[PDB]
Amino acid sequence: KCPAVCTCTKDNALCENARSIPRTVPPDVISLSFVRSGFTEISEGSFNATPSLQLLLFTSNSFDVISDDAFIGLPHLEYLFIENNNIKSISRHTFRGLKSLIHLSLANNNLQTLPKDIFKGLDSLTNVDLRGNSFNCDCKLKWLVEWLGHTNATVEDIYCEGPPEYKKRKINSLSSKDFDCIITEFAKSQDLPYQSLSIDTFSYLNDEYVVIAQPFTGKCIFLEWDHVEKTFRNYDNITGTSTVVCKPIVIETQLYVIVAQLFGGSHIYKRDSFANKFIKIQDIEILKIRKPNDIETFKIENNWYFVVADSSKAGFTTIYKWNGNGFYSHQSLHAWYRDTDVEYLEIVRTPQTLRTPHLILSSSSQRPVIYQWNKATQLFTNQTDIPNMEDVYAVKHFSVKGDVYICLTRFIGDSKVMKWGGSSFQDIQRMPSQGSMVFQPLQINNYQYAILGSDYSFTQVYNWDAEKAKFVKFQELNVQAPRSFTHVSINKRNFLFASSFKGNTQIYKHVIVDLS
Amino acid sequence: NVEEETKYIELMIVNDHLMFKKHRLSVVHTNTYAKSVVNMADLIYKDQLKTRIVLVAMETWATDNKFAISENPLITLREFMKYRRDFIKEKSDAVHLFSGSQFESSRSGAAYIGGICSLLKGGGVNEFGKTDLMAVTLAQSLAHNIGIISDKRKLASGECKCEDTWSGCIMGDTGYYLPKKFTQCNIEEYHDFLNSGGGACLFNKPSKLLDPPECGNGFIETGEECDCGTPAECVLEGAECCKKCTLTQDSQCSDGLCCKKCKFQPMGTVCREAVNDCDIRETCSGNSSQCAPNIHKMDGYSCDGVQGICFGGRCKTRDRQCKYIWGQKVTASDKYCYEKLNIEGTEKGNCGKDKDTWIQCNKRDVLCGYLLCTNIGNIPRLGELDGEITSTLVVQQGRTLNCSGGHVKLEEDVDLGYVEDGTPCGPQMMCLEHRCLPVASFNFSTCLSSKEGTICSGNGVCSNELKCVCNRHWIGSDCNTYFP
Ligand SMILES: *[C@@H]1O[C@H](CO)[C@@H](O)[C@H](O)[C@H]1NC(C)=O
Ligand SMILES: *[C@@H]1O[C@H](CO)[C@@H](O)[C@H](O)[C@H]1NC(C)=O
Ligand SMILES: *[C@@H]1O[C@H](CO)[C@@H](O)[C@H](O)[C@H]1NC(C)=O
Ligand SMILES: *[C@@H]1O[C@H](CO)[C@@H](O)[C@H](O)[C@H]1NC(C)=O
Ligand SMILES: *[C@@H]1O[C@H](CO)[C@@H](O)[C@H](O)[C@H]1NC(C)=O
Ligand SMILES: *[C@@H]1O[C@H](CO)[C@@H](O)[C@H](O)[C@H]1NC(C)=O
Ligand SMILES: [Ca+2]
Ligand SMILES: [Ca+2]
Ligand SMILES: [Ca+2]
Ligand SMILES: [Ca+2]
Repeated sequence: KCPAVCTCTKDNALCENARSIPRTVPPDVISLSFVRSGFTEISEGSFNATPSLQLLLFTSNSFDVISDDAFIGLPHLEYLFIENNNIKSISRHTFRGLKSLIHLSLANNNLQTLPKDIFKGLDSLTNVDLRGNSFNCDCKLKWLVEWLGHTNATVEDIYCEGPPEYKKRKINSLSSKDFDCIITEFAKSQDLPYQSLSIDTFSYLNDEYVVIAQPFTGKCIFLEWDHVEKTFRNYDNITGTSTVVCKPIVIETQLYVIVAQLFGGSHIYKRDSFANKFIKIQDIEILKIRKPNDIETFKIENNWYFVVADSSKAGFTTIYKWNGNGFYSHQSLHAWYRDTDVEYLEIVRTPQTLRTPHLILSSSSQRPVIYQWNKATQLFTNQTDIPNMEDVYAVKHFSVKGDVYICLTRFIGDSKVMKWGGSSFQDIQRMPSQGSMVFQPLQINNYQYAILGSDYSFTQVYNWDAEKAKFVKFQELNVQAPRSFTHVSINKRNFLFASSFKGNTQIYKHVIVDLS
Repeated sequence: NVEEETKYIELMIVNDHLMFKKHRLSVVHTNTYAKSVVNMADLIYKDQLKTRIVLVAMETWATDNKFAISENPLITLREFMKYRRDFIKEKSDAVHLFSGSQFESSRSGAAYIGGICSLLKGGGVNEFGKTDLMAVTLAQSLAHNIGIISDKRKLASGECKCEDTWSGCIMGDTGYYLPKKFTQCNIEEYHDFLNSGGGACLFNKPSKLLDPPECGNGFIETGEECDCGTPAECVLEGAECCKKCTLTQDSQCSDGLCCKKCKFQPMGTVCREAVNDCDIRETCSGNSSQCAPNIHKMDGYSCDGVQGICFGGRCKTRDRQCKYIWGQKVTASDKYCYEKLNIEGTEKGNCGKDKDTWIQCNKRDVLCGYLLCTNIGNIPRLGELDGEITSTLVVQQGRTLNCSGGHVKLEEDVDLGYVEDGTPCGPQMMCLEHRCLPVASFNFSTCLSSKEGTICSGNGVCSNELKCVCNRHWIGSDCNTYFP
């Protein structure tokens, strides 16, 4: 029955001075105790063929590592005590496989660390005792701070023994602050030989593609993910002359690409599903649209629209509604001005608690104008202009929490962010730059960035500081003549596309070095 | 050759009150801004048209506008030229207005076509923009003054096309990307304007400039004995003559049309030959390095033989008017077509228009009525066609003659398609107000002549200055003294 190396009882057993766990236990034995055993390590997948255990304990042993799934084969296990040993590290999934565990004690073995979510998989837990360990409080203990507040199980208080700046401090008392475990970087991945004016992304049949407008070949370039090597490859082209903006619009699982050209341009294309080739559908009126500088896509109350900015005095900036078979003229705006950019944003306008669709378009040598959507007349009215800001090339918007901000691009002088107040934009941050043709906010994995491009100088990447409530200098990219910046998201992968007017286009990887 | 010669546009800029406010009511900021705009426009004209834009004077209004400014650029142009006629006394080839207001119109400016060096038509109107945009706006307005037109007919044909696809040419619609280059057809139109007798003034070289005088700029200024220009330009001509704008003691002639080997060309040497029937050959004074002021025959001289009369150095005929509006393939209709169609007073021909009424052309005055051209295309060269072209055929002496016309409007106030004033309907008769009137009626001034029944005694020709230009071997006030 019981091996003579270890003391036993009818319903109980106590083992001491053994280098290996006995292979066989009598069927009625339940609880097992190992004291000062010569174990080098726990056996991988140990405690097989001993299902009856309701309790187990180890004391005063020497364990360098406790392997994953060491406790599998114990469906009836409830109390687990591992304490008063010397242990350096244990694996995360060691406790995995026991959902019946009730009480657990890691106390007083002088553990300096624990792997994240070691306690995942035990949903029956009530009491846990970590006391007595020397706990270095760092990124490795951040998950444990998250776990202390979210667990219903009672846990006696434990203290930080390190780093010495935090000493005898309760791990329970810590909060989301006082932790910086994450930094971010943009590293160059691919270099595209062609120069580009604009880059855009779209999702067709749950597949995220990229459209790049190359001005000097007139081509509208399409890039698709390739799993075998680097994902970006060129799958298709649309041919045009002097293509400026290429805007894909997917409507009810049907792809439309609006491409603006400077030579007899402004054509609307659709993707034919069977042939999987782009087919010219409509031609935008050449008298209304002449020198388009921009295209903005937006959807309001289950209706799709797009608007083209005309920088010619003769042409008019025009919004095009979708009747379901195609795009047709809806409203002309800002007659006899030179329109460089159009921007759509939904902002709360006091008194209204609801957000309302708005337009912001930038006229050359003029102040930016804001249009409020009127639901009753289905038109933009109440033209209002951003005060004390002139020669704005473009306006882009981002939101932090509930508030919304805008990045205004001024080619000369300061380009500055502004926050939407009740009736107005208040000045927030002022950064001067030379030759800035783009100021682009980007949000990647809840990280707000602002990239400020420059021709004569370096492109300056900024990060949003929640505590400072302003953008902070972050990184400096080198790109020849940035006209645009686009965030591309593959599955769990993220990229940054940087257009270059006078040079080759840049593709940057989004790299996160992170610990817990 | 007139095309080879360098042409100089003396330009005066008038800044309205809104332009002054845009510059924060600073005289230095306004003057430096305008100077920058004119300098860039000068770069374009120097590169393309072999023409230099010189700023002779500038008038800025610190107080409120003298005349009410208008949203319509054509209306503002009329008021501005009205003001500049009655008020501005400064000498300039062209007077352009910089307006802080933005005109509501397809145009960013308005300028009279071929109006250069007219006191009434010599001006232009330009809306406020950035320095580069203002330079292009000034370039296209001055282009209209020097006779550069859109020429819609050849554009629709495709023969005339700006070969820059990304950015247009100057005369086209201006987007965010600005044009620096003129079309070749624009060049040909400018040269045709020069060859027809337009812009004679442009050949005068500016003596005084608004900017403080600098040596080596190519223009002589008070206190400057000579200017040969840039050292390379100096090496080409006038290197030995002129150094540091100081005449070398040996040689008082540095660089000029009448200047050769650093010595004055003898009197009577011909610097520039006449470009047409109306032009008069200029000759070297012998007292000046520059050639004599460009002059032309006085109004009323016969051009193209019998068919035409000279006005402003330019020949006015119905044929040239037809070829102007409807293109070079057109020719003037036969006189019978005028005679039969105009007397009818219908849409097909008339002496004029009244509200809800058509004016029957009087029997006496016909060739002064509705303009009829043999072969007419659908699209006019300039202006916009109103209505549809009118076509009527008449047969005289067993041969059918096709005679057509159209209503073409440059602006709402002035309507083309009617015979221009001054056309010779009949011998000693000029077309005026759709009527043939004896030349004596308006009493053209003539140059002095000793002999009766001759001009300038018969030894000379009358000029734009009303002075006799004598034939070789004849000299005098009246050209009546024999001096071989
Ligand atoms: C865990 O907490 C939730 C509320 O946060 C409560 O509804 C639930 O009953 C608790 N479960 C246990 C086992 O205490
Ligand atoms: C797409 O266009 C690029 C040049 O912009 C060209 O090199 C490439 O071959 C094209 N791909 C096609 C036509 O599939
Ligand atoms: C703005 O729109 C409101 C209706 O939404 C109207 O009553 C008001 O007169 C408008 N204001 C201007 C300046 O057009
Ligand atoms: C030649 O010109 C000078 C001034 O340029 C003048 O003083 C002189 O009298 C002239 N000689 C003539 C006209 O014979
Ligand atoms: C006569 O004029 C009409 C204008 O409508 C034109 O269509 C036709 O060709 C002309 N016939 C000629 C020039 O013989
Ligand atoms: C025209 O002027 C001349 C003098 O130059 C005069 O004799 C004649 O009467 C004038 N004619 C008219 C109609 O006034
Ligand atoms: Ca946009
Ligand atoms: Ca002149
Ligand atoms: Ca000089
Ligand atoms: Ca002459």
